[PDB]
Amino acid sequence: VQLVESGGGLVQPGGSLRLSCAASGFNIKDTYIHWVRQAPGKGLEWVARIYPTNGYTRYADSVKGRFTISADTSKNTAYLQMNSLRAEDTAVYYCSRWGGDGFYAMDVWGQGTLVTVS
Amino acid sequence: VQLVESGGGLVQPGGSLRLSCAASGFNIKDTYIHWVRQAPGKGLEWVARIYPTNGYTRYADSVKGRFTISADTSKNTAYLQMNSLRAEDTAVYYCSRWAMDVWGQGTLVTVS
Amino acid sequence: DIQMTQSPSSLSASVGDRVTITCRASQDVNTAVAWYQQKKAPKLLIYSADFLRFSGSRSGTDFTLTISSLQPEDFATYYCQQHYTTPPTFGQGTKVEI
Amino acid sequence: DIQMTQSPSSLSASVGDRVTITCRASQDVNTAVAWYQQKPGKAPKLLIYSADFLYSGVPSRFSGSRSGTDFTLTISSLQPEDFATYYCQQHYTTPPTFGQGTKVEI
Repeated sequence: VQLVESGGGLVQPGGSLRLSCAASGFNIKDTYIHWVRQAPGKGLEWVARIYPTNGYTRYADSVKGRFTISADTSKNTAYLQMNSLRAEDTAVYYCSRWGGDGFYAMDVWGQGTLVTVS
Repeated sequence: VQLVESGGGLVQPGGSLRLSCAASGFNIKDTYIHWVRQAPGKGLEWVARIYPTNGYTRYADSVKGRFTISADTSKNTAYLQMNSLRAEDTAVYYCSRWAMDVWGQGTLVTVS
Repeated sequence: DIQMTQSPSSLSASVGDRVTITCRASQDVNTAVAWYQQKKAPKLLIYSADFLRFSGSRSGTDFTLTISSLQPEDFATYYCQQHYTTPPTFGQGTKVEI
Repeated sequence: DIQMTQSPSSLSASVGDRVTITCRASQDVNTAVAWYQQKPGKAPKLLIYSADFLYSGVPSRFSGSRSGTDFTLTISSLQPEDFATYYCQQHYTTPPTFGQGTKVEI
């Protein structure tokens, strides 16, 4: 059971970037995937979630209207599309599982990928 | 053989709304599903498409970042989620499928 | 993003006339043009500049929808659409009042 | 939107000390509080879910507890590796809200 992320780097402001979150050991159809962000001096901040079975989504106010989540259940992977990037989006981004439909909170997390807005 | 839309209504600017497009007589895995909208006194504007077999999606620049199109292949139903709604997203939203042979009845979305 | 340009925006004809709508495109779309009618949901009429009184035809670098004998049930807005490439794009529509 | 308030924001302590961190919810969360450890360089790790359940594999020196309102994480005998930041979270309603975090420096 593992979550592995890719896609983080130096981004021009107003630019866009796609983070991905690949799963091993469980099927993302069975669960929600969440994205959570750690901006320096702002702790941990919930960003978004997706229910891959029907692609239903929820977004935090800080990113609503700019970021979207997508999922491919065949490749067992979820994608955070980041449009219209800003300075405040600079953070380490993690994906996590909502274990047992939230009963186990975020019981699995990926390593993180740093998004820098240069 | 048809698309039936539901969802939609009145919502405030900045709000969120979801639309539904249920297919009959065919399986949406087998094709692409689009959403096309028609603002009051504007033409038709293509907004998004999905290939449900693999959740491959594209969006019109008009709605990139604010809209999500998705599908439950098992319900044989596609969805359009909209957030951070603008007044100018007010429209009848149509559900369609691929050259668009079949179209849903249309559902009004008013952002007041 | 290829433009579809429809002519005209609106027209009034008599419940019996033949009427012709034109559609022009900003890039080559081969013969991949449809015409839709909206009264009500859109209904495909012609796919691929010909295939179904409603007659579709390519005139050089211009597509035309022609309604040989307008009936009062044909009171609608007609749209042209290119299905040549992505994104699909449509003209502004032409309302036909009878 | 539920506000998770942690206390204190930071603390110092020596190996073998007991340390308690406290989390308070602006509204009822019926026992749905989780606690995470994030060590510098690393992704967060779940320690406690639903206030007092210990996640399998996590050392029993970590303990969660409730009294309402309020929520408490205790590390009963601090090890060298436990230098990290600790975050509470409510997983009662969406969105999942986090506490500010408490940096434990050891």
